Amino acid sequence: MEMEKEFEQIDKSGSWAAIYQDIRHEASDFPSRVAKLPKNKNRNRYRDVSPFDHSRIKLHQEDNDYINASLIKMEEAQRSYILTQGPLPNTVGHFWEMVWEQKSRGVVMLNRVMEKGSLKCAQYWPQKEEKEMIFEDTNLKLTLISEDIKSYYTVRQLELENLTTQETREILHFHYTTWPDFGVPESPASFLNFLFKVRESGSLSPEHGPVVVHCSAGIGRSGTFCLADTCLLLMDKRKDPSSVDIKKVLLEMRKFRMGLIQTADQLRFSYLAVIEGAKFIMGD
Repeated sequence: MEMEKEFEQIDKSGSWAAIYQDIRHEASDFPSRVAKLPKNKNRNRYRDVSPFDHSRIKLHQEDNDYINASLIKMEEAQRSYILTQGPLPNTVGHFWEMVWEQKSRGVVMLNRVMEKGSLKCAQYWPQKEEKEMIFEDTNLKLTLISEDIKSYYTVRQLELENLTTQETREILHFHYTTWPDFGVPESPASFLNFLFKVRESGSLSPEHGPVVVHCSAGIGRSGTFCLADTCLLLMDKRKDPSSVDIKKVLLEMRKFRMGLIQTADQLRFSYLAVIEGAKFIMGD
């Protein structure tokens, strides 16, 4: 069923809450035993959001290999993503260790450091060229190279140095700064423009490790980003684009991380973004 007609059907009948609860009921449940070990309690932002054991990213250290991060591997679309929580005061060094070890080119941030008067993640990158950051627990140095501030997003060029080997790499930071404190955006136009800027940079392409994407919990806004990207790519690849079923793609992604898409409003917004984005994919 053409999702656009499915969309109007759900909208006229006002059944978004019912659709979303069906997804929650059918979603996978896999163990997350490592996330729940007592030694890891200060590595998790939220008690109820954990990576599954089978898909979690492992840090390359014998001490404690745990980080709240999951590998979403989309086999038909030939795309992979790492979805993670906003870094905590005690995990900023782990976060950059993961970016280094997984050979990522880009980091996608969908939240502000402070929202609703409260801290939603650590200030984990440097704000001035001449004031670099050193992460002593993981032996990394991070320097701000340049910053481009636009009306709906900011793009930063960063230099990450492995102090053990003195190798350096360029990391691109894509920061969507205008998601509202409550609800979802009224129009998907600026979110789609942002997605296309990330694509154009190479950060989503197979010559690099997976993009790292996060918000505060790494499931809601972050889930919207990867769901929209994968659905638009599948519409490009298939003979019949109307065969792409967004609910089925979402359930596939929930095999790899729990809770993706947190509200019925986020589900509706994801539909809107794919419907409007397809009016470029099919040619427009």
